Amino acid sequence: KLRYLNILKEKLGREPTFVELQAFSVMWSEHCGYSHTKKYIRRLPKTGFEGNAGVVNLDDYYSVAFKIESHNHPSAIEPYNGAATGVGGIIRDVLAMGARPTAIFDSLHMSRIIDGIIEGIADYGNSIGVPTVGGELRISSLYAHNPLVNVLAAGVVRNDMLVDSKASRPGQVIVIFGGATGRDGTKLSIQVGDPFAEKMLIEAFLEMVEEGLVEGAQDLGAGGVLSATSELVAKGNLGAIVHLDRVPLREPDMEPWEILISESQERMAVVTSPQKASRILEIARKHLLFGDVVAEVIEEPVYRVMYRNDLVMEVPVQLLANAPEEDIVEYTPGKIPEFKRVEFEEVNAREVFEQYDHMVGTDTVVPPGFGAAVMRIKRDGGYSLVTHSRADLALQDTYWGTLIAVLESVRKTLSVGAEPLAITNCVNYGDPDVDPVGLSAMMTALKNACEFSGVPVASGNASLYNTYQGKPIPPTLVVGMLGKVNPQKVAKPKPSKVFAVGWNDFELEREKELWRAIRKLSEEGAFILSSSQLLTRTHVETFREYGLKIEVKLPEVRPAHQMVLVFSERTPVVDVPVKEIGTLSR
Ligand SMILES: [Cl-]
Repeated sequence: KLRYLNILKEKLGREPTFVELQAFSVMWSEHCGYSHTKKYIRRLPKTGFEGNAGVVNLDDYYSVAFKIESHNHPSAIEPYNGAATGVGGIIRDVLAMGARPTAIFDSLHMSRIIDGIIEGIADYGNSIGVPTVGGELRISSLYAHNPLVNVLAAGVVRNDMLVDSKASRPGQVIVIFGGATGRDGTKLSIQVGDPFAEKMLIEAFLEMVEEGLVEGAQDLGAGGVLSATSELVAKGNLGAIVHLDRVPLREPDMEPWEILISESQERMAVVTSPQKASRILEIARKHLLFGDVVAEVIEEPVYRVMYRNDLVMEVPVQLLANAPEEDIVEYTPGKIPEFKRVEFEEVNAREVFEQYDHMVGTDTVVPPGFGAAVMRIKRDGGYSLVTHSRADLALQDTYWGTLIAVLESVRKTLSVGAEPLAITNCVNYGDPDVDPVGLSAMMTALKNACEFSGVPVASGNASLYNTYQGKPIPPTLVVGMLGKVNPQKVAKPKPSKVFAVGWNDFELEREKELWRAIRKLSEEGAFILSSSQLLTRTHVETFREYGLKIEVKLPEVRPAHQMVLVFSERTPVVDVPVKEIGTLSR
């Protein structure tokens, strides 16, 4: 950071003040500034045509707002609060895009079932009234001191009511509303989320939106007021004057820097016209929340922080918003290596959560235990959500392991009859200074798999420096794929014959032929499982919900394969290999 401090100093052309030291230590942290990934992110094919990240057109009438976020570091320190607060943060993120958060999909990676993590997510999810539609849960001792908590949230928003994630013109104002601001953010880095407040924050924000009051928005998370306001105006090439004496407080004797940087939970930034502001506060008050007009959007691209008439801070806004950028490494993929089988156990999400009185996937077209969460929006309209990763492969080869994870997310989406629309991604990695090439290999694999598949990146998250005594975690890119599907066309499991369709090993040049085979068979109403292990206990237990028994002879499969299980009355006719292996009956 001494390097960064020297950059800051050159840019300001003087010693930074106490407040600038605090402000930049947040904004230029890897968590906020993305110094090691920004360049890699610029090389990702992204969803242009969408005027905000995370929001993807579905049928011209509805979009889906979705994003995945990590909460690894808090969760290692306090599993329960870390996980619960993780859920609360990603809900606010989706909300800010203008969507009623309506679906949660968890991606958990741990040495063990950490009760506090499963319970923190369950309890919070139960209290906010937002359903868990699925979970990917992987168990490996390689994760013992660094559990990964990735949470994906989604919701539907009218195309005629999208919320911008920027300020738009000088003279707009910014309202901060929701929970009051305390001294929040080792145990000092843990915050206590409360779902009851966030539940009121959802209703109040959606009410504001409906009235036409929200002209832009951003959730408060890391960095608090500073992050939200600097970024709103930085994205619109504007400035802000922030009046800290106006933030509603929970502890009155806070110093201005403490108000600026507090990471108190359940807060929202709303950009509006100054004449709409008293109605916004009217609504927040009605919903038992705290609110005030806090910043003025200005034309000069300066970030000026006030406490009453006291200048707290003034810097160029684009200095805060653009952390120093670390050079990329050019990564060159060699041949696909042979993979070993590495011990990663899968846990049934529905089984694990059921113990904390928490349902998974109840309002879905088909159970997510079969591989993808399918949601009904209208009679002939819906979407799908898939969360997938292959850290067991990325361990051995980071590029190919990562690329396959993406390709397999496509298989899963096609398997329910859905067409891939977009990816949200969570990069979970160790130390990029120690190991630059691993990060490079991940980012390039994401870049090339998006290219190979035609599926763009909509949103994402990077969590770096996941280590214990310098031992890095397995490089884990969590892929969350959005797909489009007619729920009327989704196959349910039926008494049928089972076939292994494809090849027991992997060659990139035949993946698209498998996809074409899945598509064809899906169009004809076949039920299709696509899983690394081919068939799992989760599959078996899910079939029992339908009163069905599987008796199969599974083909021997490599750690990376190009096979799926197709359930149909008669033999699949496809330009891919087909072997009859058993039955599904009763
Ligand atoms: Cl710094």
